[PDB]
Amino acid sequence: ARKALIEKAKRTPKFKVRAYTRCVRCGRARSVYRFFGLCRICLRELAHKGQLPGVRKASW
Amino acid sequence: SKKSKPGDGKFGRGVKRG
Amino acid sequence: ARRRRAEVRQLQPDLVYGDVLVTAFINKIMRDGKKNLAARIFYDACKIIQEKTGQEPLKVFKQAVENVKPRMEVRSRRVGGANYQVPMEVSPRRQQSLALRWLVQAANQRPERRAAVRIAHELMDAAEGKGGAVKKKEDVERMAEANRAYAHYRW
Amino acid sequence: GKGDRRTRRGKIWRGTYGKYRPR
Amino acid sequence: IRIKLRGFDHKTLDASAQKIVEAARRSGAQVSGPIPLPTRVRRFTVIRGPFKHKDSREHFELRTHNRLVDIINPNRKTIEQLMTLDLPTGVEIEIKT
Amino acid sequence: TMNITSKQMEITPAIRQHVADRLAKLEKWQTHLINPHIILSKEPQGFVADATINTPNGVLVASGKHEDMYTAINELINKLERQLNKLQHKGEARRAA
Amino acid sequence: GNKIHPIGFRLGITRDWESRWYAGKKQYRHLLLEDQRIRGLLEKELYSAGLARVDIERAADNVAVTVHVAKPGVVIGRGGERIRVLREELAKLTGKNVALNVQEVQNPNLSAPLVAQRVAEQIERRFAVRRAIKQAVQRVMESGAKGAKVIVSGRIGGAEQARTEWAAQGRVPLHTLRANIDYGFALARTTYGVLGVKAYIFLGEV
Amino acid sequence: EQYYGTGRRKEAVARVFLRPGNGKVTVNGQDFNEYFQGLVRAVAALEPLRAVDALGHFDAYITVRGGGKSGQIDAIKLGIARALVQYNPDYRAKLKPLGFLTRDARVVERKKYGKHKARRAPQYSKR
Amino acid sequence: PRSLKKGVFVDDHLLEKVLELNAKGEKRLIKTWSRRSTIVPEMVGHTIAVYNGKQHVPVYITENMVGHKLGEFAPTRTYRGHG
RNA sequence: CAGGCCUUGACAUGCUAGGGAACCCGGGUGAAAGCCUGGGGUGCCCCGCGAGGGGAGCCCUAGCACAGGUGCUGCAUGGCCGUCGUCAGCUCGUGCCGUGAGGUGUUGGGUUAAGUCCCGCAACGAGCGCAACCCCCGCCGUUAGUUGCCAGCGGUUCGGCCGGGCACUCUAACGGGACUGCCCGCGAAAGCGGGAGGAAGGAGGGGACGACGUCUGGUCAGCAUGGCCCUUACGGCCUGGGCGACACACGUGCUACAAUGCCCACUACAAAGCGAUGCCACCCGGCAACGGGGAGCUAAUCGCAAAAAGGUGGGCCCAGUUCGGAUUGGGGUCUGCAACCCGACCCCAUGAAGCCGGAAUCGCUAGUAAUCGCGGAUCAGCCAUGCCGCGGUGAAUACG
Ligand SMILES: [Mg+2]
Ligand SMILES: [Mg+2]
Ligand SMILES: [Mg+2]
Ligand SMILES: [Mg+2]
Ligand SMILES: [Mg+2]
Ligand SMILES: [Mg+2]
Ligand SMILES: [Mg+2]
Ligand SMILES: [Mg+2]
Ligand SMILES: [Mg+2]
Ligand SMILES: [Mg+2]
Ligand SMILES: [Mg+2]
Ligand SMILES: [Mg+2]
Ligand SMILES: [Mg+2]
Ligand SMILES: [Mg+2]
Ligand SMILES: [Mg+2]
Ligand SMILES: [Mg+2]
Ligand SMILES: [Mg+2]
Ligand SMILES: [Mg+2]
Ligand SMILES: [Mg+2]
Ligand SMILES: [Mg+2]
Ligand SMILES: [Mg+2]
Ligand SMILES: [Mg+2]
Ligand SMILES: [Mg+2]
Ligand SMILES: [Mg+2]
Ligand SMILES: [Mg+2]
Ligand SMILES: [Mg+2]
Ligand SMILES: [Mg+2]
Ligand SMILES: [Mg+2]
Ligand SMILES: [Mg+2]
Ligand SMILES: [Mg+2]
Ligand SMILES: [Mg+2]
Ligand SMILES: [Mg+2]
Ligand SMILES: [Mg+2]
Ligand SMILES: [Mg+2]
Ligand SMILES: [Mg+2]
Ligand SMILES: [Mg+2]
Ligand SMILES: [Mg+2]
Ligand SMILES: [Mg+2]
Ligand SMILES: [Mg+2]
Ligand SMILES: [Mg+2]
Ligand SMILES: [Mg+2]
Ligand SMILES: [Mg+2]
Ligand SMILES: [Mg+2]
Ligand SMILES: [Mg+2]
Ligand SMILES: [Mg+2]
Ligand SMILES: [Mg+2]
Ligand SMILES: [Mg+2]
Ligand SMILES: [Mg+2]
Ligand SMILES: [Mg+2]
Ligand SMILES: [Mg+2]
Ligand SMILES: [Mg+2]
Ligand SMILES: [Mg+2]
Ligand SMILES: [Mg+2]
Ligand SMILES: [Mg+2]
Ligand SMILES: [Mg+2]
Ligand SMILES: [Mg+2]
Ligand SMILES: [Mg+2]
Ligand SMILES: [Mg+2]
Ligand SMILES: [Mg+2]
Ligand SMILES: [Zn+2]
Repeated sequence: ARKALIEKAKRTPKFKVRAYTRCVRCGRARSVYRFFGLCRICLRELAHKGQLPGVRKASW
Repeated sequence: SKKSKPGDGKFGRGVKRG
Repeated sequence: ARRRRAEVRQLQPDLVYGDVLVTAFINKIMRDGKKNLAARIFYDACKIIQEKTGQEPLKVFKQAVENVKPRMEVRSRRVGGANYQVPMEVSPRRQQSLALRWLVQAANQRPERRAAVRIAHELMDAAEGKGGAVKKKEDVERMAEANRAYAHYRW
Repeated sequence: GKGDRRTRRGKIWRGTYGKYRPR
Repeated sequence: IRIKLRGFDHKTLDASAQKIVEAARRSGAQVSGPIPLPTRVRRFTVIRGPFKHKDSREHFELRTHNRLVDIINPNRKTIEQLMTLDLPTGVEIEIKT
Repeated sequence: TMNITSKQMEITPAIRQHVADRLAKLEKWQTHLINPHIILSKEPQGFVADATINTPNGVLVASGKHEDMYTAINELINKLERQLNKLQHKGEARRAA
Repeated sequence: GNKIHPIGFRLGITRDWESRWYAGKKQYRHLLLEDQRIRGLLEKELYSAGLARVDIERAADNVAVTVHVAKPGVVIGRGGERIRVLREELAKLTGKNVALNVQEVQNPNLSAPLVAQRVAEQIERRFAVRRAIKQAVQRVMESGAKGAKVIVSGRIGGAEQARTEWAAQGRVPLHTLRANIDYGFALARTTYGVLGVKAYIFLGEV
Repeated sequence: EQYYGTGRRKEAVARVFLRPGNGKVTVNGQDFNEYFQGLVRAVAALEPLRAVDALGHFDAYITVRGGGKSGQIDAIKLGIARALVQYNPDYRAKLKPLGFLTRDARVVERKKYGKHKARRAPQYSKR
Repeated sequence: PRSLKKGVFVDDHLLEKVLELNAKGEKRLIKTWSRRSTIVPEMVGHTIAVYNGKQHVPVYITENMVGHKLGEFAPTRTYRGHG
């Protein structure tokens, strides 16, 4: 079970509750950030590529 | 004889069914 | 640790007797960084020890500390197939810490309910020579004399 | 008391309010 | 005559508060110098790897710096020369009054 | 008490109890076998019998491997014995001078 | 496995975001999903061109896609033919002013990802990995880089025992931030699995 | 007529205004002794001017914002120490040997991933 | 539990089925998957076959069991101890 | 997992045939899914003042390709990560030595956090590592002065409120600044001890950064990917159930066993963040969770907000207790389609074990440990006592 569920996530559901984030990039149902539409892996992947605008490795 | 784990005695086949 | 001697921290004096040693002792009363309580207990002790004994608290506190400072302690040191209790001198840095520790420690073994009372009382006895804190100094000191036999294993 | 829902201490801990910690 | 700048780059956020506070500084009269509003850091903390290894992360942040600049004496000689100015890509401008 | 993990594999309460019987040999040394944890696994060319066991004198870590799972358990017991015996008499070794 | 991605390491120091634009919490993802999808068609298409970096700018429902390549003529098309044919399918997806441009890659052998892509196809074509590796490092050096390292990991030559081959001439100081280190990756698919080519080019510090 | 030093402790920042007076001292719109009631750490706030017998020669209108009482107390102590040096720079002696002029940078250390605190590591069972 | 303001919850598809059973005169056996349903006094004295994941458990409903939901009487976990 | 279903299929690129495009409203059964069924109008380029006639923007139906698989193999792989380990190391080039493995260099003496540097040497160099360049904090200057600030003057409803000003705090960008630079002393030197100045002194504190490599480490269930396998099923949809089971055992935690404490009332001081079906000021209703109203804020403006430990005062009086808050009963609240399994919260009642913990064993060297709160992501809600942060108070000890 994956593609049937990357699709089933997209569709408007019988009830609003069933709405759930998936990663637009890889499809991950877990650790999905609202702000990027991305999961933490993809977040890290694109961020290291610099394709997340203004997203920089923080160090304090 | 089918999906993942634990095996069902057939090569590379667990006891989960669809 | 391994590279060099530790540096003994310096402690700013307490703002009620200007004593470096009262600070050290107030720290030893402090649980959970709650120094304000800790100072309150020590000073409130001084309140009491002034009452029940018309002497200057500081005089009695410092006197109690002298009577709890161990001059010798045993320290284990396995030679061959036995751990020998070796009699060794106590550096005054350590004599301080032990007497400070043992004062609090023995104090909080006393039965009276309020902490500042227990400090006030253990300080009154260690100044006079009674008290579980003095006992610990004596018990530690009989040990080192007992094992004087092994003084030559001193390092 | 941080485990006792019926103190202000426990409601600070749960992070809720009520009779024993109002607002 | 407010001008309120946002942007993930401060080298450009400061760059264009400059050029704004140089346009109205030219076309007259007064402008209240570019003030740096406190930044709004949206961090992300991610298990550095794909599978387990919970105890190692990598910190990512997203600064949205903020500059506020004032056109004090408006003077529509400004207004027009501003209507055509050069803001680089990662900057957004909130003009009010 | 004793824990047995059958990793990515399925054993029986008989096999679990066999492990306890074999592990029991370590009891000859008359020392506390604290939370002894035996892992079993099956690689392409043999079973692996892992064991991590702490005693009042240090930890026992060892790994046996063999085509026969029962033999691998023994090779594991052997390694653990030799370590546990070393824990018990390494101290005697420097009694003079 | 350890080493930090040396582009993400220098973002905002020796390198700059491949996609530059503010956007607010309400919009960011949707805009980024474009930049993803935009890089989709483009990296899919302009591959044969020799894609090496894909900038994306935005300002107000319009987007400006810089494209730096070794074959500018491949994207530009027949005198304007493809570069047209793309802005269309782009502004179809963009649904907006999909401004497109093309950038010359002065020396290709000095942009990591190109060297990487080359070694990738060079092994997909079944050439000796080690030789192909040492050559790539050579060409980047002839092109006057201050150092170069290229790294092939996988079933090299189809060997069952996956392996990591690499050559490195000159300096490649990856702990150094002022080091301008161009890194790029390319993923060689073969009949026996994927290999992974990493390329490092040290173009000089600042 | 009136003297100032910036006093900054942990997150405490204190604006001290030495002004010659009878001795009065106000901290954020209420007199010191009433703002540090029951804080025995307090007297250290005024300590720089005891090492220059300036005890009741001055007043101090002090505001303070940030951190906590005893931070703000050390922020204070630094300020009035700072302020006394613009009043009279010959004052470094009997301030600097008593380390009053220097500001400790001891900040809360950062929390680090993989720990329970800054340095407090999580407990494990090696066996 | 559920808010008092909001109404008591029956699935309004099992309830259709039980009302006609009142009207036309009960009883047939009512197979349902509506665990989440409150038992309501219209149900008293019926017998409903409650699905639990594996099987439809007859429950005779009675006055004393009308507060409770229909799952509270067809258990899901099969268990007879350890030994 | 059970049960009811679907068979070009939830999804792609197709090719051909029946309709029509497109789409929106349902109706029947049904738990839902599905299955059956009822309504209505396709633009353009076309012969159209006309039936009729397409071709295609898209619809469905039969087909055939193919799809789909979080099915197996991390012992075929890429990627990324853990680990040794921020450890001081790993090597190369040429020369030299050795028949050869290999050695030398990289060892040695001194020094350093460091293969850090000095000196010596059949070596002389070089690379990856170390360091530095980057970020945070500490001092200072510049540039800025609102939504931030209030030193002085004016008013002031008594609230920086307004006028006023950017001094100060700040805020956020740019600089400066520390270099063993100077003095003493020892040193061949490199450095080492001490001193002055100074916010800071010998890497200022913290971070980011992890060499060749090791663990046939980790991950085919994030993703990618070779190969193996499934094809009305190992694919897919739904309803329910499960992932929350409970004779046991292990790990990690929370809260405790109390008076340095517990309770109540009143009263202080943070920082970092988040916040347009979002944060909610304030008023009212209810003991309350909350509900009803209802202002403000696209937010240095308004809000979450109160920080808590602390401080003042009062209560308890050493009791399994005014410790502890588990368990159970009853009653509510909100989210949500729905809280039986299986949510959180509030209130009334219940008020467990626990009197400081065996063998064993963990952490921490300073603004640390301890202790106290505050925020955030994920998220409707929440099982978070977790995680990542943030500041508050703030130790002990290091012979070796
Ligand atoms: Mg997939
Ligand atoms: Mg949800
Ligand atoms: Mg999600
Ligand atoms: Mg299935
Ligand atoms: Mg103690
Ligand atoms: Mg004692
Ligand atoms: Mg005696
Ligand atoms: Mg209680
Ligand atoms: Mg953890
Ligand atoms: Mg077990
Ligand atoms: Mg298993
Ligand atoms: Mg088993
Ligand atoms: Mg196999
Ligand atoms: Mg085999
Ligand atoms: Mg092992
Ligand atoms: Mg044997
Ligand atoms: Mg041995
Ligand atoms: Mg600051
Ligand atoms: Mg007072
Ligand atoms: Mg802290
Ligand atoms: Mg662990
Ligand atoms: Mg592997
Ligand atoms: Mg595995
Ligand atoms: Mg691998
Ligand atoms: Mg050689
Ligand atoms: Mg030889
Ligand atoms: Mg030779
Ligand atoms: Mg050699
Ligand atoms: Mg070496
Ligand atoms: Mg060597
Ligand atoms: Mg040496
Ligand atoms: Mg080091
Ligand atoms: Mg070196
Ligand atoms: Mg040498
Ligand atoms: Mg200024
Ligand atoms: Mg030094
Ligand atoms: Mg470094
Ligand atoms: Mg393996
Ligand atoms: Mg996969
Ligand atoms: Mg595969
Ligand atoms: Mg084949
Ligand atoms: Mg389902
Ligand atoms: Mg689970
Ligand atoms: Mg058992
Ligand atoms: Mg816990
Ligand atoms: Mg605890
Ligand atoms: Mg939230
Ligand atoms: Mg008791
Ligand atoms: Mg009781
Ligand atoms: Mg009992
Ligand atoms: Mg009680
Ligand atoms: Mg109940
Ligand atoms: Mg529930
Ligand atoms: Mg305790
Ligand atoms: Mg204990
Ligand atoms: Mg012990
Ligand atoms: Mg506590
Ligand atoms: Mg928290
Ligand atoms: Mg939440
Ligand atoms: Zn993802």
